[PDB]
Amino acid sequence: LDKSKVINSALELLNEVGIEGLTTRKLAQKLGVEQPTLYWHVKNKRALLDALAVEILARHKDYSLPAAGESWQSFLRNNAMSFRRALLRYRDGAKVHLGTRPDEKQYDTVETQLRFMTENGFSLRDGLYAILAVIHFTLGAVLEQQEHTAALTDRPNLPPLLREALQIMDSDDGEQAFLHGLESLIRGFEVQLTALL
Amino acid sequence: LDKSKVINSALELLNEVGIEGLTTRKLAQKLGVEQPTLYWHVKNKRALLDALAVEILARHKDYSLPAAGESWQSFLRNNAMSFRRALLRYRDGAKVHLGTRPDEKQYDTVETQLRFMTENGFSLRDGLYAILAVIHFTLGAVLEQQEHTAALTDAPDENLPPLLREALQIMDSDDGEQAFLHGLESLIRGFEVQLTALLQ
Ligand SMILES: Cc1c2c(c(O)c3c(O)cccc13)C(=O)[C@]1(O)C(=O)C(C(N)=O)=C(O)C[C@@H]1C2
Ligand SMILES: Cc1c2c(c(O)c3c(O)cccc13)C(=O)[C@]1(O)C(=O)C(C(N)=O)=C(O)C[C@@H]1C2
Ligand SMILES: [Mg+2]
Ligand SMILES: [Mg+2]
Repeated sequence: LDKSKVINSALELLNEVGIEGLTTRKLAQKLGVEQPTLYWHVKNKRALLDALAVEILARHKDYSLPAAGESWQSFLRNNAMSFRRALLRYRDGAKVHLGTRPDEKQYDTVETQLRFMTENGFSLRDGLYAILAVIHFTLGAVLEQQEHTAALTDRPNLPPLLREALQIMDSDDGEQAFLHGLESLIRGFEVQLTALL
Repeated sequence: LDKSKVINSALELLNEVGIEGLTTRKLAQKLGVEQPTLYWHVKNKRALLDALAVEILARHKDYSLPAAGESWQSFLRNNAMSFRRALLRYRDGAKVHLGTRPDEKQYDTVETQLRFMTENGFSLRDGLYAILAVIHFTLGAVLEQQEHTAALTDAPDENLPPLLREALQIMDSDDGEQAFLHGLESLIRGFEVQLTALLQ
């Protein structure tokens, strides 16, 4: 009857109806309380969504900080893949994350990641841009995957390249395509960092 | 009614009520026709969104094919920039695009795009993965842009640590375009290194 139990109902509802159907009204029903009483703990849908994003990563993003000795390349790769896996746990998990900014509970992690970059030859700006590029790529890759599978519920002799392309994409959940683009980002950051020197 | 009529009012309604608010019931109302009349044009919201996605690129994605003698680098950069502009045109445009596949009317262009990549020494697979990476990154950047601004009215926390404070300062300084162009160019430089790694 608090803030934490809103969150655990709201995760269940999200999986059931998705982000669109996750309303203040519907969550109150599922909890069996009035709408203003959810407010004491989860103000509105934005605050609720913000809380859900944080909880999803807290539970299911099991890599955030570099290990002793770890390259920034490896740090970026593991962070991106872990974030992807976490977004994929819940339905519309990536939609939930869109437009959120770091929460008070994540500040020390995020700061350590930013510091790490600056310690590995990046300017704060460039270290940040690299991280945001990895985050944006992961968000779009997952949101495309998540939405395409959803859309097959409703949607019903090809050119040789496109036919081959489609077979390649349908081979898995997008993972190999993801890992390729992720490495390309990393390889590009490396070139840029070497360039500057 | 006919196709352009349905499409023009759908796009207008998208700007009015956004993707969540958009319903075939409200489009029929707006068009002044009964439900089954529209049904035979758009069977549901998923069909409507598909039709909108295609139309938005048809009208506002001004670049798709490379000029004679244009580099693959430039081709990728130009497709992304143009894709982003088309997505920025209408409310929730990046959300409308999500999940779709190329339409039969886009097949000829896509095949030409894939072949061009193979003509520059990409395997079909790696050319595909390059194009998808640029698309995905562009969607995510745009969606993050369209969504953070959206939630603006829903004071900077005094407990913000310094790199994070400054980082958030850096991000707000513009509409996301600087970060987007840096990310796009990182992708392109990485494709280059990879293509060179193999083609050596
Ligand atoms: C480093 C940084 C990240 C994120 C940001 O939003 C940032 C931002 O808005 C400004 C400056 C830096 C940011 C994330 O959203 C992120 O997904 C995140 O929060 C967590 C995490 N909580 O573990 C990550 O591990 C990766 C990402 C790091
Ligand atoms: C090659 C390919 C593209 C796209 C896809 O969605 C694909 C997909 O979902 C599966 C397999 C291949 C895809 C696009 O969305 C894209 O933005 C597009 O359609 C157009 C375009 N219409 O001009 C492009 O110019 C580039 C992109 C090509
Ligand atoms: Mg984020
Ligand atoms: Mg697409």
